[PDB]
Amino acid sequence: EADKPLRKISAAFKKLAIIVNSPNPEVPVTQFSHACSLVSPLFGCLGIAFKFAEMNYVAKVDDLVRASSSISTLVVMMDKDIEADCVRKAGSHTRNLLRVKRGLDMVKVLFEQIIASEGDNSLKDPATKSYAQVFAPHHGWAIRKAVSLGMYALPTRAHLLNMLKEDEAAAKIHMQSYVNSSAPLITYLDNLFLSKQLGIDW
Ligand SMILES: CCCCCCCCCCCCC/C=C/[C@@H](O)[C@H](COP(=O)(O)O)NC(=O)CCCCCCCCCCC
Ligand SMILES: CCCCCCCCCCCCC/C=C/[C@@H](O)[C@H](COP(=O)(O)O)NC(=O)CCCCCCCCCCC
Repeated sequence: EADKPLRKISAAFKKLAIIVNSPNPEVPVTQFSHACSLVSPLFGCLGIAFKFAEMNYVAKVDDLVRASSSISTLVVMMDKDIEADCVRKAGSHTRNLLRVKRGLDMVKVLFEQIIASEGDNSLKDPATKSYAQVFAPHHGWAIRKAVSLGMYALPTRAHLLNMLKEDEAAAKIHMQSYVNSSAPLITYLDNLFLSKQLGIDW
């Protein structure tokens, strides 16, 4: 109890889904960055092959955590970056947010594909399909090929759930929860970008 990462995730993101759906939504950077850090333990359930993905995501979340001590909300964070004209500058808060947002969407589609792929001990199909939908349009060739290689170093479905410390029943519940919770959040984040004419495809 409390060594169950899927449950720390579902709880944290259900709070954010309430904030985002309520009127006049103000998403705190502390609260947002914390929930994003709760995804990081999902790496280290994967092989050593995905340590390049783990470092990149964690580094970006660390930045958002570091930003959370000076910046009030996510909106304020983006506004400050527009005003400093560094939105697309490498390592900026807003740019990291966009990549992190894709990371959340990646987890979402993966959970969706995993739940569907029940009766198959291979994570090859869910992982491949989900990466193709979320990250393939944004990653260069070398990154995409390195990823397809790392797909062979993936654990089995049973072993993933074992390391996540859940049986099939509980896992499918807390995964479906995140999928439900993250959807309005991803939409909210997408809209922050679109409503400010920043785009989301860069
Ligand atoms: C269980 C199935 C796992 C499928 C494989 C997971 C897919 C993650 C592959 C991402 C490779 C990260 C290397 C790419 C780095 C950069 O090119 C970009 C842009 O960075 P910038 O130049 O702006 O500094 N980084 C990203 O797009 C961040 C993506 C990391 C988020 C990964 C989420 C993994 C989802 C959960 C996996 C436990
Ligand atoms: C070390 C790996 C050895 C395998 C080499 C054989 C693989 C066949 C490569 C087929 C050609 C790849 C198609 C080219 C895609 C281009 O769009 C990209 C540039 O766009 P972006 O990456 O941003 O999507 N091509 C590249 O970035 C380089 C293509 C790699 C070609 C083989 C690399 C081997 C280099 C050997 C150097 C001594």
